[PDB]
Formats: sequence, C-alpha cells, structure tokens
Amino acid sequence: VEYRGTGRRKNSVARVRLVPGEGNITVNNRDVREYLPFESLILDLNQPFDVTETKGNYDVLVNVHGGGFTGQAQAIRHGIARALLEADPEYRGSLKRAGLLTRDPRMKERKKPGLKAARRSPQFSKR
Amino acid sequence: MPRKGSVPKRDVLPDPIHNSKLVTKLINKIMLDGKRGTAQRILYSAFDLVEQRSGRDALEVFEEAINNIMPVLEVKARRVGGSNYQVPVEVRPERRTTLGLRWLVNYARLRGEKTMEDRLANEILDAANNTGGAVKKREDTHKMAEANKAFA
Amino acid sequence: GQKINPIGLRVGIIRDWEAKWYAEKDFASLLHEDLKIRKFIDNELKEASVSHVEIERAANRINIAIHTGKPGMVIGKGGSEIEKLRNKLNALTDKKVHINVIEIKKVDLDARLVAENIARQLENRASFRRVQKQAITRAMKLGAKGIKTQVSGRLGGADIARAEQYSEGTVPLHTLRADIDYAHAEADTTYGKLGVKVWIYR
Amino acid sequence: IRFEIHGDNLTITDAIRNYIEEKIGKLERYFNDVPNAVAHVKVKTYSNSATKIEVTIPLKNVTLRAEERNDDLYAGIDLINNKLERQVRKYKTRINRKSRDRGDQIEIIRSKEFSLKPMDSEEAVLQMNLLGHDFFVFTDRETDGTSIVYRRKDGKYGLIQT
Amino acid sequence: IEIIRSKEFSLKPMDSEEAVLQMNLLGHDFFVFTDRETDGTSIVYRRKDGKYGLIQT
Amino acid sequence: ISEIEKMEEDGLFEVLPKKEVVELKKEYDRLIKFLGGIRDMKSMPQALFVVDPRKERNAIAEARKLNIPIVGIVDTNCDPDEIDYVIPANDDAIRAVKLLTAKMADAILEGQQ
RNA sequence: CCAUCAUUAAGUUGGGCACUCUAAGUUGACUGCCGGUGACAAACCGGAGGAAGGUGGGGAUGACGUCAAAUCAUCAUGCCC
Repeated sequence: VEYRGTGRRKNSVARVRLVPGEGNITVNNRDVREYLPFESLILDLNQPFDVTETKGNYDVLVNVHGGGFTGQAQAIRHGIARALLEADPEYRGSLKRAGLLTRDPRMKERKKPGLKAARRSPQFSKR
Repeated sequence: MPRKGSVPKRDVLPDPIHNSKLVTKLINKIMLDGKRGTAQRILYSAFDLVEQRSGRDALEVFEEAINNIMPVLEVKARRVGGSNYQVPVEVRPERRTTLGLRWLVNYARLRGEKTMEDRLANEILDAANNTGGAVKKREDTHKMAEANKAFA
Repeated sequence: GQKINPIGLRVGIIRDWEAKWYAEKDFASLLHEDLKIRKFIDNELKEASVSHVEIERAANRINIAIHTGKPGMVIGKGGSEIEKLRNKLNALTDKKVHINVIEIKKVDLDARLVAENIARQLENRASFRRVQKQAITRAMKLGAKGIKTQVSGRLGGADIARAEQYSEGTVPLHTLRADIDYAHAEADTTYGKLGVKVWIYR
Repeated sequence: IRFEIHGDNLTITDAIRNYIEEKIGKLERYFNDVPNAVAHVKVKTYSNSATKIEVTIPLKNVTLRAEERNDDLYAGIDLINNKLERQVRKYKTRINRKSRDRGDQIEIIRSKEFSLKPMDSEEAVLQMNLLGHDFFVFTDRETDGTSIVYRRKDGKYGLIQT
Repeated sequence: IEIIRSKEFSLKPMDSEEAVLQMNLLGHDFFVFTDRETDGTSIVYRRKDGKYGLIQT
Repeated sequence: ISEIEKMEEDGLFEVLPKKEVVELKKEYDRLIKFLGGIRDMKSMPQALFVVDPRKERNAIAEARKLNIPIVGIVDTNCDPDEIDYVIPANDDAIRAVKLLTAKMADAILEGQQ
C-alpha cells in the first residue's frame, strides 16, 4: 500500500507516499529532528492527519526538493493532504474546513525596476 | 483598504509547547529582523527561569503578568485645535491584547543583564508581582488619561 | 502623454517579424548586414512605393522580400531592374540569392505608404490640413476602419511648433487584438523637419 | 535658508549674492517661525527676448513659486519678493483659523396624504395594483359612499364601506 | 368572478392612540376613524415594515 | 432589432463569451422595452393618438413641428390648444380609457375596407 | 526525474522504471451558480461548489492634456558660426 501524493508551497515541490505502519517521517532518507532545524513547526506540520486521527497508522518517508526549511515544511503537510484524500476520501471536508488542503497560495513578489527591491520605493529628500 | 471599510484580520497559529496563541504572538514581537529560531529559543529559555523562581507553570504566570501591563484607558488625540485635544478613550480588545505585549518587550530590552535569557524573565516576574518598569508606565498612562478626565 | 509606438506591443503577439532568421554564434556581425541592406534598399529605390522589407537567411541563400506598392518598378521591364538590383546586392554581401518581390493591393492603406505620400505633399508646401483630410477621407473609402494622423513641428511655416491631429473610426491602441500599423516620415520643408505620424486599422 | 543659485548661460556675480539674502532671505525669515528650508534661484538668459528669474521655496505643506520675465536682475527681484510675501500670507491665514469658538457638549407614523376620488371598484383594483398597495380608498361611483378595497391575509380582495 | 366581502364600519372620532388600541383589539392591519383634533378621516395601518403608518384622506 | 434577433437564431452564438451573451441579450430586451411597438414601423406616421398631453408632452411638441395631426384624450389639467382633435374624457380610470380608446382603435378597421 | 531489481564508489549506472517530479504544447473563474429581506435597481452581505472568489497576485499597456519640462553630446536638421 503506497498512497502517493504531492504538495507544493513557496517554490518547493514535495512528493510523499503512504506506507502503513506508524507515524514516522524520513525526509530525504534521514531523521526529521536532524533535518528540520528547531522542532517547533513539526507539530504544526502534523495538523493535516490530526483531523483524521491517523497518528499510529502511516509512515510517509518524503522526498522533498527545493526551497527552504519553512518551504520544505508547510509543503509536506500539504504533501500528505493530497495523499490523505486517497486514504480517507470521505474526510475531505475535515481538511477543507481546517487548513492544509488549500494550495500554494503565494510566493515572492517581482522586483520592479526603478525601485530598491520588491515594491519598496527608495528614499528621496525633498518632499 | 482603510477607507473602503475595515481590513480583514487574519488568523495565527498557536504554540506547540504551551498550546497558546498568546505565546506565538510574543514570539513574533521578540523576533528581531525575521530570525524565528534564534528568538523562539530565547523565549523557550525565558520561561524556565520563570518556572524556576516560581513553582507554577509559566502559561498561568504569563497571562497573570500581562494583566498588570494591559491598561484600560488610553489617549486618542482629536483635532479640536485650541482645546486639550487629548480624549481619554477605552481600549478595544484586540489593541488590549497587543499593547500589553508591546510594553512587556520594549522595557525588557533596557535592563542591566545583557542576555534576554534573563532580560525577559525578570520583567515577567516583576509584572507577575505588579512591579517593575513595564507595570509603572501603565500607571503613568493611568495618571495621564485619568488626570484629563474632562473628555469622557 | 507618452504614447509608445503601437507596433512594439504586438511584435509576435498579434504580428510577425520583419526579419525571421537565426544565428547562435556570430549573432552580432551578420545582424549588421541586415541594416546594411535596409539602408541600401532605401537608398536607390527612393520611395518606389516601398512599405517594408523582410530578411530570411538559410544556408548562404539569404532571401529578401519587398512589398512595393508600385509593383514592376523594382522589377523593371520584364525582370530588368530586379536583376539590376542583384548586380550590387550580391556584392555588398556574399550570396544574396533568390531576391524576389511580391505585390500588395490597396496601395495606400499600408501605413508606410500613407505617411510617405503625404509627407511628399509638403515639399510643394500646399494646404497641410487638406493634406491631412486627403488621407482621412480616402481611407475608409478604400476599405479601412479607423484612421488617425498628425503633423508636429514648424506647422504651417510659423515659429512655435503645434501638433495637429484628425481622427475618426475605431482605433483601439490599447487592445492587443488590433492590427494597428503606424509610420513616421521625415518631411523637410527647408525651415526644419516636419514629422508626420499615421495610424491605420483594417 | 540656503540659496542654491545657478544661472543658465549667465555668470553669477557676488553683488547678487548679497542682494538676494536681504530681500528673498530676510523678509521670509520672520515668517515661518520654526525654519529649516532651502531656496532655489534660476536665472535663464534668452538672447532673443530677455532673462527670467524663478524662485522656489518648499516648506512643510505649501511651496512658494514666483516668476518674473524682466531683464533687470535687480528690479525683477523687487517683484519676486512681492509675489513671495503675498503667498506666505495666503499660507498662514489658511492655518491661522485655529481660533474657532467650538464648545464641546416615541413611535413616528409617516402620513401619506391622498385625495378621495370617485371610481368603479374595478378602477380601484387597477390603480391599487399600479402602486402595489394592499389598501386603496375611493368613493364608490354608483353608491356615493367611501369604500376601501384591500388585500386580505387570504390574498383575496375585501371591500369595506365606511 | 371575484367576490369581495364587504365589512361595514361606522366612522367615529378618536385619538390616534385610541385607534391603535381598538385596531390591536381586533388584530386588523387597518383602522379608519375621524381624527379627534384634526376632524379629518384618518387610516392607521400596519406597514409591511411592521411599523404603523397614518393616512389622511 | 431586425438584426440582433437574427444574430442568435442562426450561428455566431457558441463562440461568444457567456457574459457577452448577457449584454447582447441585455441590449435585446431593452430595445423591445421602449421600441417594442415600433418593431415593424419604418417610416413617419400620419396621425398620433395620445392618452394624456400632460405626461406625454414630449410627443406632442414633436407633433406640431412636423405638422402631423393630433387627437387625444384630455381633461382638467390638460391644454386643448396643442390638440387639434379634442376628446374630453376622464384619464385616471381604466374603463374611461379602455371603453374610449377601443372605438378609436376600431375607427380605422372599417376605414380599411 | 529512480517507489519496485541491485554490483550505490552514489556511474543515479543495467533495464528503462515514465509512475510521481520537472521541463513544454492546452482545459478552466464570472458575481456562472444560491440564500438574504433587499426590493427587484444594480450592487453589496453570508454561504458553497473547484486548487483558486469577487478587476485572484503581479507585469505590460499611461485618454484629452499641463510644465516654451529634459536632450541641437545617441541620432537627425532650420539658422548662425
């Protein structure tokens, strides 16, 4: 059993799979606490399968790609959310109402020319 | 759009340790220059000294300390010209939450010790014991807005 | 305001290229051979009702397509001047093979012709407002939809320059569907240079 | 109250550099009682007609522009300082109207009048529908009495005679 | 055909407050009376608003 | 209106955007709102029949400039000077209209044959 | 680009795994769809429907015109030298 979902946020793609077992993540073939830096946002990263209560059910073992640590995280909780709707397909409203299953809504904004960087206009003296 | 109407205020994510929204909002205000981890580690080492110098867990102590910080009257200036132009106005509940967090951090940065390991926790136990520096400017607002009470 | 030229929006969006070759290595020098023979074709033809040219290059057989609102004048008398052009065009570059020419109907609805033939109605110095109105009234008479044209500097012979435009018809300069064609000529009147723009549509 | 002076094709002297600050400078120093600003003086010669003088003094809210197209660069500033002194008084009396004496501190039944008129009951139904009104009061054409056609809670019509 | 049932009433002088009282004591949405002080025929009615309206005829 | 209803009974209707379908139909009803009775009329009239010169004073002012003869229902608060062919009748009642505007509508039918 | 095969120095090699990913040619979001009491007058307000929701985010595009605004040193040319 391999329920393989994908997930994107902030220029960082994250594809997951779901092998049965218990809750244990193997992001880039290594431990999460030695890969994700400070362990705070991991309990916010466990929010999507919290509402389906499949804690001791699924090992995931993500292969992540690109971005940063808050771009790799917040993309595997969106990663397994596309995979949780092929594990519990009737539980789509439990994830739609609370968070995870929305999107990659927003990335960095374009630097316009004639300007310092990304909508921050430069200082002028004489008003 | 602050003249089409009001801006839609957005949701935050509560802390994992204390399971509190109020802790994460304290993380974001002590987050100087976008550094999330290097400021969150300091708060996670600025309530252990709280729980060392008092037996109670700090999630009780935090919401007990900020109640000696959060004022109930403030001053909004109305352009009346030659009048006092300082109307004592009560505080909305959203600004009631925020402005206590502001005074708690802005006077934690002006103590004798250098580490915010114990710059923060000293002012919390002062605010837990209704004393210190962030408490005494609430009384300064309660000696300013409560002195010009002719504009209720 | 600062209206940019209407072709520049649409090059590739709703139009195509006046040069359609490719060269990865040595892109620079054989790009100069284009505007060598964009100056040179504009030298000896000297308003032979030429609207614009196209250049395509492939395997040292480099093509040149000219439109020539008066066709046959570049050809000559049964392939005379078209062969008299390749006697110099094949010397300024190496090959210049397969020089040819196609024809266009509606000789003065292409905007390169419309700007040019009334700019040459200014060296004789006669009634610039009618020189405007000759172009507008004839435009949708011949089958156009929207017409717009102006003359900018030393207007009428005076000192202070004044723009003077005349318009009717749908000229959607901001709509990206529109096949707007403009042109700019350099009509001298021996008291400066008059500038004249046009805008045709369909 | 500096003077970034610069002349288009005119060499600036030093006799101008004392005549400016006495008139452009000092007569606006006692205006704007908290001053920190920079002036700008252009002198643009035109060989065909004359010179011109442009003096721009920006401030907190409203700037101060004036122009003279004279050729005398000493008599023209006698008119620039005249236009400058007028514009400051416009600015100050705009903001010196602070002195304004401002001292701080049942069921209504709307009547709709109608004039009673004689008609058929069918006519009263027609006119009542043309307004969507649930009540129409008229004098009956044949009976002569005051009649009220109304729409019941039934949705059917009822007729009252008063 | 449509039959409109007539309810005959005899017009009487009273206060507007009295007309409200009597109209409520029947639950009627319309009460027509002659105004005590103005002398004119008045119709107190309940609007689609639920509020009262007063018409003078 | 002789063209826009022809425009959607044939093709050139599937390729259009679904909101341009709306304004081509939002134009379509608003034509037959005002010009619905002038659907098949292509020339000037030779007589005009008005129910009220007060509320329809814009029509009567155009009638007297074209020298078109005019007939109309007038009453109190109506000027009979601009009407050449005067019908004094009531105007704020339906049967006063309908049992009087029908015979004038009937007046042309036995003028045909 | 390597879940399932391993001889992983990782050759990401053998097969091709082509599946996901990525890289490019196209289907789709508009007040289409409901409810308000809100009366029809469009909107607004609150839902659901999709990943996306109210010109989605951003770019390009700058009306008539104002300033004898700025370049005769990118060029081009009237006049003067």
